[PDB]
Amino acid sequence: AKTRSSRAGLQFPVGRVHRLLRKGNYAERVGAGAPVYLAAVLEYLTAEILELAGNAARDNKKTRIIPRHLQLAVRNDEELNKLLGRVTIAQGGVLPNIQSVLLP
Amino acid sequence: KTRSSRAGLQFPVGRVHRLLRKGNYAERVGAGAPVYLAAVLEYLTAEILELAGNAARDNKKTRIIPRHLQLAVRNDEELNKLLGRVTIAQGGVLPN
Amino acid sequence: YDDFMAQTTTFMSVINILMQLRKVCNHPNLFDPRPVTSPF
Amino acid sequence: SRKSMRQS
Amino acid sequence: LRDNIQGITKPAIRRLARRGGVKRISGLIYEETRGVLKVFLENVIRDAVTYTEHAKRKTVTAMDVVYALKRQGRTLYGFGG
Amino acid sequence: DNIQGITKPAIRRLARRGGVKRISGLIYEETRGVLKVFLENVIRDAVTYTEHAKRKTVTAMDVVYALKRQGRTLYGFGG
Amino acid sequence: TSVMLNWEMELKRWCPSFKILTYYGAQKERKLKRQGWTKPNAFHVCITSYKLVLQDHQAFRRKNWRYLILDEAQNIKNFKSQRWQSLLNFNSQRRLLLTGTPLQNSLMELWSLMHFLMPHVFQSHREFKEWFSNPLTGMIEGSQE
Amino acid sequence: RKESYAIYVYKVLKQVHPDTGISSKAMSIMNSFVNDVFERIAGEASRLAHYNKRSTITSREIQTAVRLLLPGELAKHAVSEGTKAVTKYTSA
Amino acid sequence: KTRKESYAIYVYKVLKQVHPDTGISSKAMSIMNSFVNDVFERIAGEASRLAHYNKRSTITSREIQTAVRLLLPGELAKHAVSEGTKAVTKYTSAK
Amino acid sequence: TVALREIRRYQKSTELLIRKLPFQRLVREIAQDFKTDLRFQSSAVMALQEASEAYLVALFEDTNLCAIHAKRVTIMPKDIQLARRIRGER
Amino acid sequence: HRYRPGTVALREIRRYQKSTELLIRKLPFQRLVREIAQDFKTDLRFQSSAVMALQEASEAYLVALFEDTNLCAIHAKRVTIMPKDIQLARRIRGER
Amino acid sequence: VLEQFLTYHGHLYLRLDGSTRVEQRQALMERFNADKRIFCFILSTRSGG
DNA sequence: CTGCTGGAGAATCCCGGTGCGCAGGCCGCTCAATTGGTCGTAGACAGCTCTAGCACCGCTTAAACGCAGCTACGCGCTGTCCCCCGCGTTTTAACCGCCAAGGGGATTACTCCCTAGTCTCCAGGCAGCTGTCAG
DNA sequence: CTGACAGCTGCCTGGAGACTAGGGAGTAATCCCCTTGGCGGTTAAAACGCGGGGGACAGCGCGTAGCTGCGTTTAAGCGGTGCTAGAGCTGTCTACGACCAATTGAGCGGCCTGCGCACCGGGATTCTCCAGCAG
Ligand SMILES: [Mg+2]
Repeated sequence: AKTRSSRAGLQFPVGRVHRLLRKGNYAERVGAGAPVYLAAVLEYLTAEILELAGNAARDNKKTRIIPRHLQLAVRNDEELNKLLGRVTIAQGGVLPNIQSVLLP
Repeated sequence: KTRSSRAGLQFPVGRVHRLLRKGNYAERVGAGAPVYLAAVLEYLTAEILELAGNAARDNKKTRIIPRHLQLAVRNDEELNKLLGRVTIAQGGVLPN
Repeated sequence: YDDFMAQTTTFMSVINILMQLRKVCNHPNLFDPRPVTSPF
Repeated sequence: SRKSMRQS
Repeated sequence: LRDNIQGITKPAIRRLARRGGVKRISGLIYEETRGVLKVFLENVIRDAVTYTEHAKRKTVTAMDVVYALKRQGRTLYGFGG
Repeated sequence: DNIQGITKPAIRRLARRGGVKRISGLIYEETRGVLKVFLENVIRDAVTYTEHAKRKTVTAMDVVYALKRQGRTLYGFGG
Repeated sequence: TSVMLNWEMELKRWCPSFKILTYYGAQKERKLKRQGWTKPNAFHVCITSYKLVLQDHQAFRRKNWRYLILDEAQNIKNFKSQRWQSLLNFNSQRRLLLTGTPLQNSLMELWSLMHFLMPHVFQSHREFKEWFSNPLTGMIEGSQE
Repeated sequence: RKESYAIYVYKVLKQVHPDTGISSKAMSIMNSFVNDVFERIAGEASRLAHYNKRSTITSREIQTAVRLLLPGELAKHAVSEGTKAVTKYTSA
Repeated sequence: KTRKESYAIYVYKVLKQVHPDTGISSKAMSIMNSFVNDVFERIAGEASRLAHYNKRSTITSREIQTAVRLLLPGELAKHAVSEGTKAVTKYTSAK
Repeated sequence: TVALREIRRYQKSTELLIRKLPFQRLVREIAQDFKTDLRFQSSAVMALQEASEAYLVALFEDTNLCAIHAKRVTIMPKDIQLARRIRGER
Repeated sequence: HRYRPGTVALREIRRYQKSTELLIRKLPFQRLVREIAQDFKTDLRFQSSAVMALQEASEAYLVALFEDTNLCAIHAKRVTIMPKDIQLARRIRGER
Repeated sequence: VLEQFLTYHGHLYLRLDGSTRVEQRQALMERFNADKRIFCFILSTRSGG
């Protein structure tokens, strides 16, 4: 018995994604490769955001990712900022940005 | 006997039921859900049509054109809020 | 006291009834002082 | 152990 | 519970403005901010109360608030869902 | 270079519809850029929709869906 | 806090030799008095209120105190209170609770004070409740012989 | 065969304004509006059902979706109309 | 005491693949789970709408690829499509 | 004087203010980059023109509001930049 | 000693932009939420998590609105933020 | 209510409802111990320290 | 009268140390992936059909561009004056702890029964066509 | 001439009619976790002055760059013609997914325990400020 995630080489669960797609009432039928593709895309997005979050955490001399690191990662990357534009991260704060005219 | 006529409405309760079933909203659709949805849609249609007809009368016309619908939507605050992010083709904008 | 005991069983909790009864036992003026009557 | 080509 | 809008305090609004990057604040900003926050809270709370009433519950859970914010277009992370 | 096809009087007409009284001379390039960005986004989404259907012709429904997903629904072409 | 002055007075009246430190004042004054207090033989006795210990628990918890004296220990009688939880793990070589009424409302207060003093003897509160609270309550209420 | 709400919109207009017509472009606008509000209400009902772990869409879900979507006066009038329609349907 | 499915272990595996040394807090893990759920809902809804538009009764790899193209910005979408197609090719090869 | 009359004339009207052929040429030029040899239905181009004109009118209204807030009658590119920045499309 | 105007404001700007803590006391916000909710339905209980989510969302909204207000104030060559700035920001945002 | 009743009966009294200042608490205590006219001193149990 | 540094006061920053509570792991347990089947059917793919989208012109003519003249206001420069900032001194309210008896009211689990779902058959609502008519 | 309403045609599909499986009510019943009127402290965030520095606001004087009027120059628009790439629709038939028994192991919480992290305490370094001085 070999899991579908192992066959596809991914870390996210293909079977769980298939169950969620079936039970989510999205279509009458769900294709075989759709959960694999969706798991791959989810894993890639998680990898990107976690890489940026870890870079922020290292820049902050911290080993564990806190929500502030995730917020800094999302807002500093233009593509992730566009993807998560209408999203508020709890205990995330804001980017340090003081306008030039206000400076002495 | 028609289900729409039985419910006392003008919208197609049967068609709404078929759309809810064929649509992937849920695996089960109750008996009263299509009736309620048809009633709500009929009420909204009647409201917007009455406002459009009043606007057309104010413009000395006898047919509802998209301009009349645009004016009716923008003049009524609740319908303007409902259709705030909606653009009407050949509708123009309110006088200013 | 009898009115509150009747209202106890029907929305006010047992703690609320308890406090109201304690106030009643203290003095009925704690709810409403006797009016000062004057002409209309 | 994992790197993304988006950051090159 | 009455006249609770004054709980939104003037230093609180000043702190929020400073986090927003405001350098100097006029004296009439506070009432406008109180009104804006009142409106926003009214909308979110109305949606959340509708969500709770649908579930035949009387306790407003965090999931209902998250759903209300998502419907308003202000999806919030970290509170489930 | 069809961006020059959006003539300065056309920009003035669009501004007047919006209740603008006076227009600076540098507004035209800025509004041309804004229209180019908006058109790029909408047309990119429409071409994605057209490709998904294995069609080589961008139908009006594709543009309607693109506008709807961009956050600005358009009435009158979907039915 | 009300007894803070009286205790300082008693310390000065009986043993003027002891270096008495009083933790009253605003944050700036408290920090000014704390300045250079890590040096040995800087203070012998420190007086502070339950409110100050609860609010400044991060500074006091870290230090290795010798004796920990709690005047009017009844403020610790509820283990669910923030004061009990905040003071439970304080670093003190020896502990001494001063009280007038070790029991006030129920035996759970007695367990709370004992646990605060000898945690390794009263590790469980539920077992203590089952052993003593239920039968003694039944006896007083007449539900048990 | 293509389905549209043109007939029902025309019937409603004749009910409310017997002597007032409607143009083809306006009829298309009306069809698009009806489809849009239908889809919005249905999606909210589906989300409400999924959130509450219910396999069936009932009248309660549609009512709650209507209350969530429509503004105040519109929402209350639509709720009254839907309740009246359901009451008439059940009593037959 | 009831099962609550979550992406905690999978997110941790991906984090260890990317950063073997860094860690994540409970609030941050909840935020990541919410982000994964939100992206899943977005892609699934877009795929369902795409299937409905083309009068198709199934969700395939093409629908999800188009959904990813529609949702994600340029480089993100391109790299995500590359990763997804690599995964699907490997899955088909493994049978 | 003439500006107000032009405002009223274009405000009462509903016809498309941008010429059809230049806008079609621009749409096709933009679409050429995404895919080669693309066909467009006429209704698609009409919808694109309607959406573009509505967006531009709304943006011009926001920029006029920004200019009025700056105690100016003329609209300047900084007004467009601030309107887009506040709206969130930036 | 007395710091010149604007320096302490910038210093607290940096302080409050470094941190992520909530800036409104929890009890006043809880009271305000209960007051607002009692109008829609009586006898409603709020979980603590729901109130915390409401406070986070409200603070984020107000921070974003203050950023827009400051941008409005820099426009028209000013430093102080005035109610007209908030009104302009809200009107451009599409509210009201 | 006790203030009203005692004044109606003419009994001189002092009152400490915990809201008085600490030095005023000490002053009231010393006055009660020194002045013999004050018949009663109505108090709140939870107060006084 | 004016630009410059110096000493100083406030403010972080930064290195040790250390308590704490939380993540990451490991362990039973089970339920939902997984594997091996059957078995309808969705659509993949030829193949046909006919629609409209593109490439062309010739004529109309109204709009757009350039040029000259011109003056209305955007902006720099002064002069306020008022009003909000920094900080010192005083208010008060989170908030924390009692004090109590019970009171919801989410949850898990059992049972059980109306009401959809699936299937069948048949007649009516409707898409659409052109004829006709008011505008 | 021209869109829109209507009489009529052909057809798909929604209205009756049956079983019936189960999704969704009743019914405990457990337990957590409060819940709130009245009390009493206790500071540390608020609240209130108030001197004044500087920024908002009101002018003034330009002087020029957007507005206006006129004449070309052109390019949009319209009218056929016309040619085909491609959208729309249909029959076969497989490949593929829906179910369904058996497995079975990967994923749930329960319980623990290092240790990452928050924070105290000197000492270091940095940022800002005016006074007095050099010119
Ligand atoms: Mg004592």
